[PDB]
Amino acid sequence: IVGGYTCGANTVPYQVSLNSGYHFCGGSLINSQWVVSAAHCYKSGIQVRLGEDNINVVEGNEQFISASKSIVHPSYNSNTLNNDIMLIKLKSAASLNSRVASISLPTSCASAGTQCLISGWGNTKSSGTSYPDVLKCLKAPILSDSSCKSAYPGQITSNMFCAGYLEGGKDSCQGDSGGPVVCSGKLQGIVSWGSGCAQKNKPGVYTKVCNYVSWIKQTIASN
Ligand SMILES: Cc1ncc(CO)c(CO)c1O
Ligand SMILES: [Ca+2]
Ligand SMILES: [Cl-]
Ligand SMILES: [Cl-]
Repeated sequence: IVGGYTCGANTVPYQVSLNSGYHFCGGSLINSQWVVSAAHCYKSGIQVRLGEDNINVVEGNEQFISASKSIVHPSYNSNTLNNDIMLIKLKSAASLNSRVASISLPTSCASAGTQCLISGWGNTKSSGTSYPDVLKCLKAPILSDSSCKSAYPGQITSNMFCAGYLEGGKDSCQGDSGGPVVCSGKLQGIVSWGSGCAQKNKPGVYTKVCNYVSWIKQTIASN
């Protein structure tokens, strides 16, 4: 997160770190056995780390659980990042608590104007590179579909929304990928992509989770 704040230990109990020897992506716990992330975060031998603040220190609220199964969306296009969503089953259920907790799925899509919390261990600088150990937060509004398409011509499908500030300065960034965009207690977004970080007229692009609920529910019901 660029130009955000330190969330605070466990203040976002649904944030997970995807770990393959190292944090490489964010994720969101949606029940005791499943995480939602970005498809472009797919790789094998993932361990899900829940209850994390400092990802480089064991501080006492962690649960480390290996992924048993990953499922990229059937229609994921790695080239356009269309349908950038993925579900990961945990090898055992997480012990759900105040600091480790699922975030609800949307019943409807959110609108332009809605305030949302984006979070992740990604790079904190818009130029140059600095990775935080503790989780970083950003409050950002969903931007209109027309301004999103205008910022990114020929790239914004119906499965993406922009969130952030057109002035720049505040955005998600490298390492936030697959992480939560939570709006009014509901997971509305997954950190998908952007042109750099916090650049003017170049806000973050998010997977529109409301388009995927049916698939998420149907999938978790049979796996
Ligand atoms: C803005 C932005 N830029 C680049 C990346 C690379 O994944 C991400 C997520 O990893 C991101 O959110
Ligand atoms: Ca830790
Ligand atoms: Cl519009
Ligand atoms: Cl267009």
